[PDB]
Amino acid sequence: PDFTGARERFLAGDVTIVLLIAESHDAPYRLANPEDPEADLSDEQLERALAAYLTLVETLFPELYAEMKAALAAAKTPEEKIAVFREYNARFLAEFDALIDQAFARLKADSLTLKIHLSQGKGSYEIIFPPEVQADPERAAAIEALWKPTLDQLLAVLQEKHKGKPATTVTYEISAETLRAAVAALARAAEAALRRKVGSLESSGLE
Amino acid sequence: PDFTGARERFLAGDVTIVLLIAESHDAPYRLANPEDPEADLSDEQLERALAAYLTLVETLFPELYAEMKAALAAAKTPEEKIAVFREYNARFLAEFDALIDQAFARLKADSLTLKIHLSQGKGSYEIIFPPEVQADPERAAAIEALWKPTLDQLLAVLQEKHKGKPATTVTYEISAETLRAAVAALARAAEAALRRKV
Repeated sequence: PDFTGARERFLAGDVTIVLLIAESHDAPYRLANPEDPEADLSDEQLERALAAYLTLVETLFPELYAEMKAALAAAKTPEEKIAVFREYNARFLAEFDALIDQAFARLKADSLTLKIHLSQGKGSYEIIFPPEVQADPERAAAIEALWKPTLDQLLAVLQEKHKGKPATTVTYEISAETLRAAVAALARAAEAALRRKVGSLESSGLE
Repeated sequence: PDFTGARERFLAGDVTIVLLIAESHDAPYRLANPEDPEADLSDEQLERALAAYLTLVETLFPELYAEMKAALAAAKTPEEKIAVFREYNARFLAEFDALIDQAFARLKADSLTLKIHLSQGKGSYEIIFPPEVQADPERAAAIEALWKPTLDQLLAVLQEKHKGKPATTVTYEISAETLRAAVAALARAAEAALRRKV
């Protein structure tokens, strides 16, 4: 997958860039209790969410991520490193509050539904617009154009994930709220993965 | 008023989230006799308090909030409704006590002052630091960075509230003391509203 220009696509309304990173990592984000991710995910799933989260924060907050990477190098105790991480995690969540609202204001559509269809051969995608965008085909075209490169990358990723499997239909309900909820979930899981690594004989990491 | 990760940010020190909820409901919280909130507010402000309070419990303790919503629904006599409320209210006040302790452990500043300045046009804010953190520009910048997003939303809310008004300056005294007292004020007012409603 390719992430050149992710932030600008995201700001312009390509909120779906987010999904790509998650799926390019097979991360969990739509949890039953996205307040105890530790309660439901194996070491592998937690690490996978951690991977997707770290890629995403590098992509949306490169200066912030750079800053945290610096402090993290400076720290020496694994305790100092987890505390550094938690400190910048809250920063990331705040900045994301700003970026989400900006993106959706540019979309001029409060919610969309994205359906990915996977079968034996090539899949398809279907963007379900609300009545305000049903009544405005110009925007509808703009949204479709904006998402198309990343949406195609996403279909490829999902199809390689379901090789030789029965016909599956994924529905993503895309709104400001849901994007915020997913990012909070990956963040919780990322910290959980980190705490597990530090308490162990894997107390070393650079992720 | 919608966040990502409000709990995590609050634990990291973003106590200003609390103020946000309050103002975005125009809830009353610095009361004269905060032992008889019924005595000092009409039905409408008490309702604003109950609204803002429930927002707070859902935002910082979503699991607590769900548990209590279920229990309160299951109760059928209004007396039992008040009782479910009092129980989960004491649980919430405890959980918040712990939340405040960690928040301020990350702040490392035993009290702060926040000034919101509103004018004909756009406002500003100024965080008055205590002297040890005034002498600590790294701590200062970090607190300001973490708080800034919430501060911007709050300024927006206040600016819409003081539209077309003469230059006004709001000051918030922010400490574990003051936060605990405000949320307790909300709890008693919320119960008063509930006692009315059921």
